Amino acid sequence: VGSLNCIVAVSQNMGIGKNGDLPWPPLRNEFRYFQRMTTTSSVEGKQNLVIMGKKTWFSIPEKNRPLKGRINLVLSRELKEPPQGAHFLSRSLDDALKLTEQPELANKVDMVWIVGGSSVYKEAMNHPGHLKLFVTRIMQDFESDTFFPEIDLEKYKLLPEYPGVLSDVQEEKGIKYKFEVYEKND
Ligand SMILES: NC(=O)C1=CN([C@@H]2O[C@H](COP(=O)(O)OP(=O)(O)OC[C@H]3O[C@@H](n4cnc5c(N)ncnc54)[C@H](OP(=O)(O)O)[C@@H]3O)[C@@H](O)[C@H]2O)C=CC1
Ligand SMILES: Nc1nc(N)c2nc(CNc3ccc(C(=O)N[C@@H](CCCNC(=O)c4ccccc4C(=O)O)C(=O)O)cc3)cnc2n1
Repeated sequence: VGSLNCIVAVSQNMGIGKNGDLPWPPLRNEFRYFQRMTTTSSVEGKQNLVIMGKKTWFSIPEKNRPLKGRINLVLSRELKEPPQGAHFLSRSLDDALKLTEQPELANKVDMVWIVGGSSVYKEAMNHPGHLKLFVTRIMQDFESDTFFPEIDLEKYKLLPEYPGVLSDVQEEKGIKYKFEVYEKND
């Protein structure tokens, strides 16, 4: 279909979260991009699937829930039913994908995106396969409580250029960030 894409925004300090929210002021072009990648499908007829954790689902305003133009999928080991507005519940990343394969998720599912969080990016990586890491490098410190799982990066390729990805350092709201994409076929 599509390959395990991971999409994360990192602060220099390796922070991704802080009290169920973002280590930084919301940055709208970074949001538009995020929207861009995860929704956008070439196969016709098919949606992308975004796999996300309990605390990530919840950070996202009710208002944009479930994310417009993507099958929303939630990972929790505690709810019984999936959070409202949210399309599936899956106790673990191995079954999230089994489901894809399952009967109706089959013809529909085009790519699958890992929006996070921590143990989800944690399950991801540690998979043998075609994984591309879409990394947004917020080039500032923000005190955060939740962090990026570190990637043995001698095992990834840093593509200099990616299809539709800005390659020069971007500056919104006095903040400065840059996009890099990583690969691995292990
Ligand atoms: N800035 C960015 O790019 C990103 C920021 N964020 C932010 O970072 C923080 C997210 O907090 P974090 O603790 O990472 O929480 P997550 O939202 O990733 O947690 C999802 C919940 O789901 C469960 N879960 C997670 N991984 C798995 C798994 N592999 N199998 C089953 N259940 C799983 C855990 O809950 P249970 O007890 O249900 O198992 C966890 O509580 C918030 O600040 C959020 O806004 C998140 C993603 C990207
Ligand atoms: N790289 C990258 N990777 C990630 N995994 C990632 N994860 C998060 C996780 N926490 C959230 C919180 C909110 C939303 C959300 O709300 N989602 C909308 C975006 C619409 C844009 N909304 C705006 O910011 C906005 C608001 C008003 C006017 C203009 C805009 C705009 O985007 O220009 C959508 O459809 O995807 C998503 C994730 C945050 N940042 C990330 N960055």
